[PDB]
Amino acid sequence: PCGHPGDTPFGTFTLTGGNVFEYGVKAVYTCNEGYQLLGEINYRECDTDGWTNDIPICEVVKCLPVTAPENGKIVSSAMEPDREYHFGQAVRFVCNSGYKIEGDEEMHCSDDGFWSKEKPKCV
Repeated sequence: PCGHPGDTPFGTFTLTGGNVFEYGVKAVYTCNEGYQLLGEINYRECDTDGWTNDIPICEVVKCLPVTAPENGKIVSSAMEPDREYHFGQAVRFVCNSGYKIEGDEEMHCSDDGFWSKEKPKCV
């Protein structure tokens, strides 16, 4: 009777209350592995007027732009002209002339919005 709130490519949505698009049901959106919700609103509630809220914002998980190790640099500097570090992206690093990497050379962006590998050193 409400219809269908919408569905997000970024994530998923679930229906709480009636498990359908009936009156009184809350379409609670939930992001997927690699996405996070943006904003406080995560749900749409079907009132007699229809769905109250709109489709919430689900943004892709971005991991903060790593600078570089001390005696090294980033390998994954290019990929896009936009280049945000989204989930799935592996930031690989390379050490300069005469330096060897202390940790591992690659770091992935996980759903946590945090880097999976630690920033390695070049010593």
